[PDB]
Formats: sequence, C-alpha cells, structure tokens
Amino acid sequence: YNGFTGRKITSQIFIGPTYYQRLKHMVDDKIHSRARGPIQILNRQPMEG
Amino acid sequence: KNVTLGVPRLKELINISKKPKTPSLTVFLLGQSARDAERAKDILCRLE
Amino acid sequence: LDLAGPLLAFLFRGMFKNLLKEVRIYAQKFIDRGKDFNLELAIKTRIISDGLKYSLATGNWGDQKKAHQARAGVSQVLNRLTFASTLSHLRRLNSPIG
Amino acid sequence: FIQMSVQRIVEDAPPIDLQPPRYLLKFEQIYLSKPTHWERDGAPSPMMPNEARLRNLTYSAPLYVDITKTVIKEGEEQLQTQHQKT
Amino acid sequence: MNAPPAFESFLLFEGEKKITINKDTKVPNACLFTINKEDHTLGNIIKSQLLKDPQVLFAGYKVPHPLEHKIIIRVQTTPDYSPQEAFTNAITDLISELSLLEERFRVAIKDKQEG
Amino acid sequence: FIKDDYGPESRGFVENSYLAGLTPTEFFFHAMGGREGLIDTAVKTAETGY
Amino acid sequence: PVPPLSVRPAVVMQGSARNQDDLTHKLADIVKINNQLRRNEQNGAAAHVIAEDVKLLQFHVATMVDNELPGLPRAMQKSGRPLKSLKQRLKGKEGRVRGNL
DNA sequence: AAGCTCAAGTACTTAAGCCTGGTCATTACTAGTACTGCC
RNA sequence: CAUAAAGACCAGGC
DNA sequence: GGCAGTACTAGTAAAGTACTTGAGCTT
Repeated sequence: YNGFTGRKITSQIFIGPTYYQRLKHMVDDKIHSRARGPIQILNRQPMEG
Repeated sequence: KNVTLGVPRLKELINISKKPKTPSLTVFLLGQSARDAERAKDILCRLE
Repeated sequence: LDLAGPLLAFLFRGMFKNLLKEVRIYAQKFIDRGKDFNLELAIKTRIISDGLKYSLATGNWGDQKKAHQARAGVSQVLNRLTFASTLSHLRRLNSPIG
Repeated sequence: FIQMSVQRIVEDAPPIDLQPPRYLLKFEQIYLSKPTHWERDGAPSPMMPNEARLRNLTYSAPLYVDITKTVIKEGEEQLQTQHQKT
Repeated sequence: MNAPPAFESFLLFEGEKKITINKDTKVPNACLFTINKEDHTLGNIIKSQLLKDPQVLFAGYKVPHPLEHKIIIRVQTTPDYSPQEAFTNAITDLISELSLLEERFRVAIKDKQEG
Repeated sequence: FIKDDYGPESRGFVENSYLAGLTPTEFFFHAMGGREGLIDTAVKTAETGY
Repeated sequence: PVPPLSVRPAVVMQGSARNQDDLTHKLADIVKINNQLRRNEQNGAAAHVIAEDVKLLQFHVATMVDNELPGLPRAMQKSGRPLKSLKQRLKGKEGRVRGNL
C-alpha cells in the first residue's frame, strides 16, 4: 500500500530481509569547505588536505 | 584476419609510429581478375 | 612464497654479518696493542635490535643505507576495521612485479 | 624460523680468525627466553602484549649465544674461555 | 553537523504564518493555499474532501520537497463561489465527520465490553 | 578434465544460467572471464587520459 | 647565483631549531670547497690536489642543477635521501611548471 | 685517400584525475674534549 | 589572531 | 697532582623513441 495516500501500489513489490553492511565511508568526514584559510609556506598557495 | 583497434590503434595513428603492430594493404583488381576467382588467384600468387 | 621465516632469515644474515664486522673492527683495533681482549665490549646490540625493529617498523626491507636498492611493501600495519578484514590481511600474497 | 634457521645462521657463519698471538671466536649454541622488558632501573619483567601496546613497547625476546674464545700465545697452550648467555 | 533539530516539521518560529493565501492569475476564480509545517497527513484529507464539492473544479496539493515541511494546495471553483469558502466548508465537514466517528467508536467500545 | 579435451565443457562454455547458478568449474572459468574485464578497465584509463 | 631565502625557506621546528632546505646545505658545500680551493690557490699545494678539488667542486656545482645525471653518484644529503635539484623542482608533475602553475 | 651514406649500437625518456587516512624518521660514525680514577 | 615542517612509503576511495 | 683512558656530545658521509656512433662501400 502506498504510504502517503494509502492507495494500493499497482505492481507487487518484492520484499524480504537481506543482510546489509554499513561502510567506513561517511559524509561527515568527506565534507570540506574553503574560504581564505591557512596558506602553504613555500608556494604561498592554499594548504593541501 | 585481425586488426588492432581502439586505444592501441589510436596510439599508432597519433604517434605516427614507424612500425605498426598490424600493417595491412588492401588491393583491388581492374579486369576480369576482379570478378573471376582464377585470375584473382594469379594476382594472389604474384603479390605474395 | 616468502613468509616470516625466509624473510626474517634473509634480514638476519646481513645484520649478523655487520655484528661480526664490528666485532672485527673493534676487536683488531683493540688487539694491535696485544694487551688483551674483552668480548662484552665488542658486541653492539643496537645492530640486531634496532635493525630488526627498524626494517619491521618502516616496511622498507633491507639495509637502511641501501634502502634505495631495498625492496619495500613488506609488513604493513594490520587492519582492525573488521575481524574479516584482519583474517584477510593476515592471509595474503604480494607479487613483486611493479 | 626460530627453532631452525637462526641456529643455521649463527652456526654457518665462519669462525672469527684474528691475530704473534691468535684470537679465534666460535659460537656454540643459541637460546631464547620468554619476552621480557628491561626497565629504566634495569629490572626485568614479563610483558604481556597488552602493556606492550599501551606503553608503545616492542614485544621481543633477549637472544643469548654461548661464545668460546681461544687465544694462542705460542707457548703450546691456547687458552679458551667459554662464555654462557652472551 | 548539518542535521536539522528534530523539529522543522511542525513547530513554527517567529514570523512564519501557518496559512498564507495567494490568488492565481493564470485562471479566474482560482486560489492557492500554502500550509507551513504540515505534510500529507492533512493535505490528503483536505484534497479528498474538496473533490466531493460539485462547485470545486480543481483541488490538489503537493509538497515541493520532503526535507522542507510545507504544503501547496491549488483550488479552482465555479463562478460566484470563493475557493476560500470551499476550503472552510471542507474543514467544517471534516470535523463533522471525525466527531461522529469518535462517538460511534465509543459506542462500539462500550458494546464490545459486556454487551 | 582429461588431457586433450576440446569439448565445450572443458574449455569454458557455461551451460548454466545465473538464476539456476553455475557449477564450480564454470564458476572459476567465469571468474577468469571477469578478470580480463577488470584488468581492461584498470589499464585503459591511464592511456586514454594521457 | 644564490637564490633568496624565499626560494629556499628554512624549517621552523617548535621554535627550538631551524632546519634548512636542500639548497642551503648544497650551497654550504659549495662555499666550503670553494674556500678550500681559494686557500690552496694561495698556497699552491701540489697542483694535482687542485684538480681533485675542481673535480669535486664540479660534482657539487653540477649536482645542484641536476641530481638525476646517469653515470654519476647522486648526492645524498642525510638519512639516505637524495637531494632535490632545481631540475627536479621544475620538472615532473607537482613541479612548479605543471604542479604550481 | 676523401667522403658518402647506411647499418647497428647506445643512451634516455615518459607511465591518469581528484580525494581520504596512518606511520615514521629526520644518522650513524668519527673525533675531540672533559671528567674520573689510578699511580 | 598564530602555530602545528617538509618528505617518504603503505592502505583505501571514484 | 698529573696523566691516561673512557664516555659522551657535536660535526658529517615494458616499449618506444630519438640520438649517436662505427663501419662499410663507393668517386
């Protein structure tokens, strides 16, 4: 049954338990934002990493 | 017969390499040698 | 396949030969007087200890002054993410080809 | 590696020839003991690997080799002193 | 770190009106309602109730995006009948139904126990 | 397999389908068939970018 | 030429001591053997020793420019790490041209 | 004898793009100076 | 508002 | 009291290309 309107979903969806693994990769550690921060010593360019 | 294709052949073309991996020469026949396989066989013997 | 035994043997021979080498250097240099000779001052344990500990620590495999010629990639840090990842990292092969 | 190869590397090494008196050095046999730490005071203690991790120690064993030493003084008597647990 | 607190869903902070009303110039006699801090719970009700009224030509709702809590309901009625009146009448009818459903459900409860 | 077997099974023709599932030898031959794809994917990118 | 401190900045560790770039030490060598060659020109020495010092001076002066020369031993500052020559600075990927420009 | 080109021999070169973590060691030898012990 | 060096290798991601 | 020895602390060592080069053959 549809969640929002409660109407039946015409096609019959395939349901079953399957074993799922969370992965080490998570967006909180992959997010980065840069405005005029620290600067490299030799190149006078923004830092790496 | 096989021909190098894709990225390696593109390397042979862009590099203008001296010796390609698969050099090939196609040959066409003017006269009755074209339609008849006999004289064609004769040219086949004369080109090899 | 090179496991701990053959690898640590290949590593132990040359280091042991440096131990004997400095036993020869300090030995003879202390002998030229003809006074006497003392063993316990002729053996530097920093050779074996610091050498094994070093080449296990960094992973560069060989003499550290020869590290350019020395093969690298042996003895990575073990992966603790999952017990499966650890069992996998403990059972592995590494081809020397570049 | 321990139970075989190390004795082969210690044994298969050539005896030390030196020199007029002569000085020869030979390695009899090699002995390991359970991993032990020698502290700042020099007090040995058995290390469990947990305290080895927590303190950044290195989990390792002391290595001892008997060393027989022969001196040749030309007086027909070559005196050999054998040292245990070098 | 960017996760919104558990309520962006219903609680209104300073300045946000619950309902805002904008007339629609594409069609005569059509209006557009914007319901802040609601979701399909209410909108499906109201839409299904507005489709009974024979004077309502168009009734629809949408959430422009789920991560925002908002509802947009377009209503088009027949001439000389304001769509706001259709929406009010819809709500009043809905209450008139739900109260009756409560009472009959209570009668059913008291009957199922020693009845 | 027996030496000098050129038959369809020995040389890697896969009779089964993913629904029914592979036999073991067809599974290993299948892994060999995929390894070439992975290797091509990894190797081509550098030459193409260069 | 000796490039400015901006081209070869020092390395400030904790404020206790200042390390130095590959250049600074290389130029240090060049100044050492240059001074030795000056002195041995004033004395005159045995005159083949001059040739030796001009060959080693050749090694340092020509090495600072190119450390990757084949057939020659590649200068080793310390820690078994070869020097970074100006060519190595300006050449490969992450070199100034391709990397910083 | 000079010179000409043509063959092998030799040296030398570059090898994807961006990004994330960690570990590690910055050297080990030789010489000089200072301190302690013994005569 | 300044300091945490640089480099090296290894693991991984698309 | 002075001299010698030892220890510690501070300087200090895959393929593919072009290029070149040596030999081989001719006016």
